[PDB]
Amino acid sequence: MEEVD
Amino acid sequence: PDIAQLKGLSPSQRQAYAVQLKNRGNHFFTAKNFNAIKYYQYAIELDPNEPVFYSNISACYISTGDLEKVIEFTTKALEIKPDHSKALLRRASANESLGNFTDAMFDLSVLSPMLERNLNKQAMKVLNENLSQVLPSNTSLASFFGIFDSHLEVSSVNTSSNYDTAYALLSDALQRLYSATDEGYLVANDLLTKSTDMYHSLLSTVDDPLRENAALALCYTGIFHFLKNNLLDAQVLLQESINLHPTPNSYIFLALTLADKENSQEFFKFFQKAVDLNPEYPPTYYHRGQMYFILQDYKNAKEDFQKAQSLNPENVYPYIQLACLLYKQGKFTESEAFFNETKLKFPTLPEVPTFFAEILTDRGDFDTAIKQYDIAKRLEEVQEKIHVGIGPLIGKATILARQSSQLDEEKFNAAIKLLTKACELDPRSEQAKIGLAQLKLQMEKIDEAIELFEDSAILAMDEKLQATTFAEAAKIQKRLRAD
Ligand SMILES: [Cl-]
Ligand SMILES: [Mg+2]
Repeated sequence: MEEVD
Repeated sequence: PDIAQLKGLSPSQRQAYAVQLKNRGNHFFTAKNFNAIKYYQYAIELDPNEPVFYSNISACYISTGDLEKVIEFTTKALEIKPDHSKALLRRASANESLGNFTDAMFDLSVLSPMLERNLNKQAMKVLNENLSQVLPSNTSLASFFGIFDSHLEVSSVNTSSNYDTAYALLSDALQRLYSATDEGYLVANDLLTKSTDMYHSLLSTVDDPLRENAALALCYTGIFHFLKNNLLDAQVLLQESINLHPTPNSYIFLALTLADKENSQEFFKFFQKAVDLNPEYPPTYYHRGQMYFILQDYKNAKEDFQKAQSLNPENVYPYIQLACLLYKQGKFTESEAFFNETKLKFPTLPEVPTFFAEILTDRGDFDTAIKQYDIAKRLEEVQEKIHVGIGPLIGKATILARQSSQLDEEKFNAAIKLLTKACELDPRSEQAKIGLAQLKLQMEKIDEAIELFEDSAILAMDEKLQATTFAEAAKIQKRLRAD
């Protein structure tokens, strides 16, 4: 949820 | 990249670049080089219809603390795709940080401890924004004053001073208090305050009758403060009363004001002082018995209640407490027998079946409990003065509500009717309001529930917050259903 996609 | 030249490639090639620029942004984000943002913007220029680019930009602003930019970018992500999970949680997280707890709770609700944390923050924000002259319910006032001997209290006003111009007003205040009526408490509260103010003036040529009448005004205006939860105001007046003329009432009242769940040593020393001033005063023993009862010291509670009973055998409350102790000791039969013997002596008092109904309810004999509450309600209706007030309505409605949905629509409607009547008869009862509010909420009468929850919060610190919490949770449900 704290990671870029 | 020169975006000039890229924008003039094919749609396959322009999009391909987007995936490539996006990925460069991601490299920098992982390398904690957030100023990532530039590469995502590049991506947007080639593909502004991709919510990942906006959502990614907002992850950068989370990392650098630009909460307002987080809101702007997650909003852009969400205007393309309103169900994007990361955008919703990031936007809720930034709104919480900015103190927009309702907006946070809204997005967290749409996304589905986080909800609960923001609900609490919202309830404290609202409680702090909102926030006594307001009395407890007439039901609670009648119960509090039930142990005292009215004639004695009213006649304790001294008529023989040469200077006291407040004693007639004080007398009217006490007369009203001990009438045990809705109007009686409102007038007592008004006139005690006025008498105290006059006494403060008079105290400043004074004589001893005036000093004792002042102590009496101060003592009752003090306990009224305690009843309103103004504990410091109460202590100040009670101490002033003691400084003028010590009395058992002023010690009982000051002990109640300073009662302490940790150390009960001070409580009991005040009561020893009250006993010393008058070892023949029933309410001293009754109130000390109440505290031993609360501390579950049943042997000492019984001793004190028996002493109160032996000093004023015409008061129903010591008998009721003694019957309740038998039940707590693990002796129902003996408790039921004591209640029946008490009912023979006091066949018109609703206190007997009301307290007995509470024991029945605890035993799970709900049908017998409801019959006892029915009898209590009729006994109450026939009396001039308040004895148990709305207690039987609340008692019966609570049983019927729990029985209805454990939906029996007839019991549920009956409960609503009972709690609605209870609310009308005793408007300052938070118990009645909250009870009704929970049923209105079950019926999805949200607006009605909210108003009741909010009134109850006015009426109820932890209690104000609990009511505020119910009201704020219900406002979020309302907002959700509105969209
Ligand atoms: Cl004196
Ligand atoms: Mg009440």
